[PDB]
Amino acid sequence: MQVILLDKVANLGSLGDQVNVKAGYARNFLVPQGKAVPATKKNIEFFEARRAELEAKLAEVLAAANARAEKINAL
RNA sequence: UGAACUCGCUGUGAAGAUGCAGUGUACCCGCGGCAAGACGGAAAGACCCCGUGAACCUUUACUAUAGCUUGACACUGAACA
Ligand SMILES: [Mg+2]
Ligand SMILES: [Mg+2]
Ligand SMILES: [Mg+2]
Repeated sequence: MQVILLDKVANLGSLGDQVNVKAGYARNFLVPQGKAVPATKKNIEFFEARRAELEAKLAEVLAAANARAEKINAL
């Protein structure tokens, strides 16, 4: 079963990672206890949309934080 | 219970005759008795064989199968050596 991890999970991956796993592990533990979700394409697009929007916020925050770093040495 | 005007003998004859041939005997009709015969009555022989019949029963007959048992996969996962 392909699933996308929610919280970080030992031996698998961190939040957002995509991993294959045995159905029974996903069905009876990881999903009920809120640790992962199926790898539905809407979902993986959801997270690709997430990874990229998060990437933009990290690129632009770095564009804002650099700007203030040029201004610190400016004074 | 085919119809009877329904005797003996010896012989003949699907080969054990009231009914055929030959012959003997016998006037017509009951009643009480007897069971030698009518291969008497009753039951499409149960023995025996036959039918490429039936059934039930047995088994190391054949073919299947419930059940019991084997392993693979599924429900069925994690960590650690
Ligand atoms: Mg007669
Ligand atoms: Mg008789
Ligand atoms: Mg008969």
